[PDB]
Amino acid sequence: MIPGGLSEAKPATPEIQEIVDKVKPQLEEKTNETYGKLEAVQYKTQVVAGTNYYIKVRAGDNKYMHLKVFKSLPGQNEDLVLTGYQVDKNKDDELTGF
Amino acid sequence: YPPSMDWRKKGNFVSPVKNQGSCGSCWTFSTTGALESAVAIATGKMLSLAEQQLVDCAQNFNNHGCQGGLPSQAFEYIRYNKGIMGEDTYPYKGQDDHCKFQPDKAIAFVKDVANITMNDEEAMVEAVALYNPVSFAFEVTNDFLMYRKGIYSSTSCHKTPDKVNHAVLAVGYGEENGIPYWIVKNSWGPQWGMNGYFLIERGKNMCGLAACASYPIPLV
Amino acid sequence: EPQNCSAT
Ligand SMILES: *[C@@H]1O[C@H](CO)[C@@H](O[C@@H]2O[C@H](CO)[C@@H](O[C@@H]3O[C@H](CO)[C@@H](O)[C@H](O)[C@@H]3O)[C@H](O)[C@H]2NC(C)=O)[C@H](O)[C@H]1NC(C)=O
Repeated sequence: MIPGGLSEAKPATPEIQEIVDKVKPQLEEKTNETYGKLEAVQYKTQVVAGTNYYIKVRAGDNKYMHLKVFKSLPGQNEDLVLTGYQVDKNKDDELTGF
Repeated sequence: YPPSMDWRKKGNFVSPVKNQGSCGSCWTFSTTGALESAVAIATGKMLSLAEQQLVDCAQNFNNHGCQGGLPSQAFEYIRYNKGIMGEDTYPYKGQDDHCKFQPDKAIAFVKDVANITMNDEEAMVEAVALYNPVSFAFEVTNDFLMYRKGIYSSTSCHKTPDKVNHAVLAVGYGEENGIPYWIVKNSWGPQWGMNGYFLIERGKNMCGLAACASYPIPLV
Repeated sequence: EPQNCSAT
């Protein structure tokens, strides 16, 4: 790890899914689509003046999406904002910054 | 070396706290701080250096814009690149842009880079007592994120190179209630912790506190 | 030598 890289990737955990579920509405307000169940599968983290989340969500069936959410510092208030997303992603696909 | 040491108190040697936003450019703030202090410590002229520059150009020194870096390598960047300009001419944007470096604009320079030996926390104290605020990178945790005051200890973090993930600036040291700590400047704004600053357990290499620390020697 | 923290 470099002082600001993304972490190595780890399996998705129950909180990641919370984040994706809390976030799903924003994907939709931006792509004006409606996704079935968006299952978190993998994620990476990155410390900034908060934390940036790089999650690999299975939102179709044999199709993967890559979301990027920013979780604020525990003192600056506010919630998880979907900062970006990458359409059409393979299951094996490395999660990267953006 | 005195038991205490506050670079901010000695004089006008520490530039305002500031944040890096959602951009992973903490290392650049780590970088800009060491160098603004030094020049201040040598010339008494207080200047703010553009972190954007390091974000847009310190590429050849193993840095990676908003995706990572390290003060030491960035320090080398400014030596070889002949300088760094301020903000008023290279403002903060928090995102990867393309290099707008303009030579005739550089207002701070670097002659040498003093890399504290690996895991040598003591040498870090030496450098801070006699020379200049030091830049280091520790291991942050959601744990650390809630910091509000006091000496931040930690049992969850490991020490080694790998999980080191957040450069900051050691600006002093001391001890309270028998616990020796490091006074540190963070790059998250005057709202978090002790107004951008946080105190951390000293003497045990807390969260890989001295795995890759260094300070600059300004050409002035 | 090159400080070990920087890679990527
Ligand atoms: C202190 O730590 C830094 C960070 O790793 C080390 O920086 C390295 O310094 C060398 C020169 O000492 C740099 O080499 C130069 O490369 C540039 C760019 O390609 C070129 O203009 C020169 O021809 C020269 O080869 C090297 O880039 C730099 N590496 C990084 C990642 O910054 C430095 O060596 C360390 N010092 C000690 C004593 O350990």
